[PDB]
Amino acid sequence: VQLKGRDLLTLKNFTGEEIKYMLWLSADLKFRIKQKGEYLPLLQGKSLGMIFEKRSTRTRLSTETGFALLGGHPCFLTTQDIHLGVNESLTDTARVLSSMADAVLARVYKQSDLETLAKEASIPVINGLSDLYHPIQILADYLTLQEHYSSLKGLTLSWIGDGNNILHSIMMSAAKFGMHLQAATPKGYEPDASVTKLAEQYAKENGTKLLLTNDPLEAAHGGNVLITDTWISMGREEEKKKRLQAFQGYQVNSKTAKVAASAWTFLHCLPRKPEEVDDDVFYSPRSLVFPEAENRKWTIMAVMVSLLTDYSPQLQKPKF
Amino acid sequence: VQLKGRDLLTLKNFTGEEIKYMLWLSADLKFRIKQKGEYLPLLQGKSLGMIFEKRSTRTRLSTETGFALLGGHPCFLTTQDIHLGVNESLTDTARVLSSMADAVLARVYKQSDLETLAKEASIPVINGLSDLYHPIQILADYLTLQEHYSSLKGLTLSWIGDGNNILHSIMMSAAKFGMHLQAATPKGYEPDASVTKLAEQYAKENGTKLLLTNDPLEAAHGGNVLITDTWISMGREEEKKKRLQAFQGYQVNSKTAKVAASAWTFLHCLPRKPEEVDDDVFYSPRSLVFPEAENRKWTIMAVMVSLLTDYSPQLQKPKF
Amino acid sequence: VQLKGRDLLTLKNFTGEEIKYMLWLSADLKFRIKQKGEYLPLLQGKSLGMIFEKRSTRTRLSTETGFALLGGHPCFLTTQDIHLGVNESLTDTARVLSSMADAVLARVYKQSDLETLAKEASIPVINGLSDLYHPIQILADYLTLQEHYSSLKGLTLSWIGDGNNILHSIMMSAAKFGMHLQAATPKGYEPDASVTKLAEQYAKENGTKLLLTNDPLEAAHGGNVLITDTWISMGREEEKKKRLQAFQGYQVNSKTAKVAASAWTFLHCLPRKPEEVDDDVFYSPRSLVFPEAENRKWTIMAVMVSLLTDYSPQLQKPKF
Ligand SMILES: CCC[C@H](N)C(=O)O
Ligand SMILES: CCC[C@H](N)C(=O)O
Ligand SMILES: CCC[C@H](N)C(=O)O
Repeated sequence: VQLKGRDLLTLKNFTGEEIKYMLWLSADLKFRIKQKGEYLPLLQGKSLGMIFEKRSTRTRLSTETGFALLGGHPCFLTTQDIHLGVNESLTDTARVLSSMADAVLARVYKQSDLETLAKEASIPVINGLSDLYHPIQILADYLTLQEHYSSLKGLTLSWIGDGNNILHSIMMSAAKFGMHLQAATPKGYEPDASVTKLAEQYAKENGTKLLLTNDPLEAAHGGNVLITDTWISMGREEEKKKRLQAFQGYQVNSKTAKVAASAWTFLHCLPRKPEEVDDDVFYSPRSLVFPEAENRKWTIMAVMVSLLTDYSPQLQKPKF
Repeated sequence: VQLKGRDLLTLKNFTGEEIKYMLWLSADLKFRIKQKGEYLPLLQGKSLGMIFEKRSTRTRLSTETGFALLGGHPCFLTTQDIHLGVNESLTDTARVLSSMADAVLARVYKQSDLETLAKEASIPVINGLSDLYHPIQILADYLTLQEHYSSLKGLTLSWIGDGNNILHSIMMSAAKFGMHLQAATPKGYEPDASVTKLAEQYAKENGTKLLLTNDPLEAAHGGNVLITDTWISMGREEEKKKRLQAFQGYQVNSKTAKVAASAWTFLHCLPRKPEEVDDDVFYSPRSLVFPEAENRKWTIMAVMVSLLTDYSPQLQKPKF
Repeated sequence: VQLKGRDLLTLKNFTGEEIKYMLWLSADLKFRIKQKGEYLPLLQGKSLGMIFEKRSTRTRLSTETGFALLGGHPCFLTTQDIHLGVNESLTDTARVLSSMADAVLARVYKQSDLETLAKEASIPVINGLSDLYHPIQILADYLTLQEHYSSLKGLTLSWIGDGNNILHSIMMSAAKFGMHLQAATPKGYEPDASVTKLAEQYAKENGTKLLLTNDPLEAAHGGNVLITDTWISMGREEEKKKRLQAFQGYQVNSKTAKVAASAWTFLHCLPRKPEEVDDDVFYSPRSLVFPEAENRKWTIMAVMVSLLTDYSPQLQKPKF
């Protein structure tokens, strides 16, 4: 209902209804702007401090361009802070940003940094991507889906891959929408029960289904939208030179799609990586790989517009 | 007449009338904005993806500032793509840009990259400078000239220098305007007959004159505007340690200006380089070195406004 | 009264009345924008060329965001010029900038560069920070003060620290406002009498007081606002490994505050540096460390708006 000033570190602390709103706004903006083509200065007179711990181009591009499109001014900062060298405690740095940008999209290596960064700033902080989550992404993913099926009502998502931030986010959000989760990670990377125990709790209070395993073609069974993501995040070399060959046996391909439902569709946050998917799937007109990618922009805008304005979506809320 | 959505990779595939229009628009914008001083949000709500294979500051500055002046948002990308490292085929990268920026000004090392980049994107791509051409530059050059002589009607341009992208562009365009070309390159760097054969063809269907040689003071004979450009593009070291001493005997100076016509004027895309010109010429009030430089901005704007808007030039078309 | 087009290299050549105006405008903008919350496109259609000899993040952030907030377009340039490599004489470079940005905020290592850069450009040049001054900073400092005491009328400032650009600027300006200076630098770093001789002259024609010494707790005596700043600017290593231990005996702390007046307050341009101040002072609610920092933005805007517009401050001038 009201999101202005509410920083976004992860969907966990977010009522489905809230997330839904965002998506709505996203959809409002994408249409009102991309479809109807009008100019929306919602963000005129506002500045976004984008902190990038690691070169994350794509995200920026989208963000930058997005924040700008609404007439805002995206300010790009790399390691001028506690990312690379930094001589001051970010517990101060926040102050500055609190005075300069009126919102911060940060992409850091540790959630840890985020909460502090947030709790130490009179400015809403946005999880541009942490080691534990990636809200704004699934945010788009969902939007994308909703657009394709025109309802997230009760579709069952299918996760094939290692247990990273993404999957997590899904968990912290799939159920809120009323969607079914079907996770599948190698007996080595189950996601810290800390969260899963949570997802199962969300699923209970929503009536959604949830279950996970180590066998893919069992998570991508009745899957409406099967989702995957590289397991080789480049975390090491020894931890894949033979470690991620114990991770072998996943490489989502049509062999999977087959077991998948009929409505079946495919998601992935990019980039490519022939390791966990063949062109067969990835390029199948059933994969919303690119539209997913696109939406990142519309979502992030809405997100901002969400926390920086009193706006209010023109256009009837979509059916979720 | 209509240019919206038409990407610009080189004047080759461009009716003179079309180029003229651009110039016109340029002149419209420069006046309506720089002379009358009004603000023109033509580019409000639009974003430009500027890809720079190599640090090309000047060009950017102009572009950036230009695209911005019209209320657009220039997005600056370096090697986050298939310029330096890149893990994905640009045949996809284009997709992203097609979704993010609604136009791309790229400055690459190979035309090759450009066409593909263009043919693989629902977005107009602009030759920010390739190894084979440099449209937007001569574009300004021309504008500059037109301004100085108030007509390109039938002046004869004089080329003294190696046969690079620039000269090429001129070729692919001088005649369209009805101007005479007088090229002069060392018996080592004649421009691949592939293009010249073309220029001679354009000259035939326009009635313009065209001829080239290896003797400068013979190309800069009746020359109205003599144009030159560094031969030392920094392509090598061995290919100039003695190779470009076989290129000796050009260094355009007043000795040239003398043989030049009376209306005579001087062009050069910068930067300095005492190798192919003395301050005598370069700084002569007859050299439009700087105004040339300036125009880059007005032209590029028009170019954008050309492909991104339905605008329509207020102010009577200039006499070309 | 009129400042448009007047470049700002240092408060020296600036009537107090002029500086005051700026501050006023600053205060006008901060209020009209930050307090009343309206959007002010004063800088729409204008571009700022920001040259940074050395990575100066903070300053930029503020500037960038500021110039943008007023609807201007900040253009960020690093060493694409005579900062690092540069192949052309800046005496030309200026020309370009004169054609691209319609104003330049430069942060260089030598004043020297600035005057030339300025005298060679039909564009106002702004001292983003030189080795000799730092106008825009004290500019904020003053603003900050004025806000806290609601008058600079006749307070006595207290300088404890080495004799750098900052102190200088204060000197070149404190008296113009009618404030008392009380400098204190180690018997090794008195500021070149060249300037001090000047400050004493300004103090004479204003009736303000001025005196300096090498004993801190003697400059921060009746001090209303005591100001300090790191002595370790990182100029060397040998020049501090034992050289700035001969600089020992300053480290402004409450022991100082005590001798300070009652109205007493504390200033510092950041960053931290436990060498010349303990958290005791620095974090005392009597320190305007952060507000100082913030103001940098409002001031710089006003500065720009000052030299780029005919604006005119809505809201009664503050009492100085
Ligand atoms: C309207 C923006 C206000 C914000 N505190 C700023 O930094 O300017
Ligand atoms: C009006 C801009 C639309 C463009 N497809 C975009 O990336 O937003
Ligand atoms: C209104 C801006 C004019 C400036 N000479 C420019 O570079 O465009």
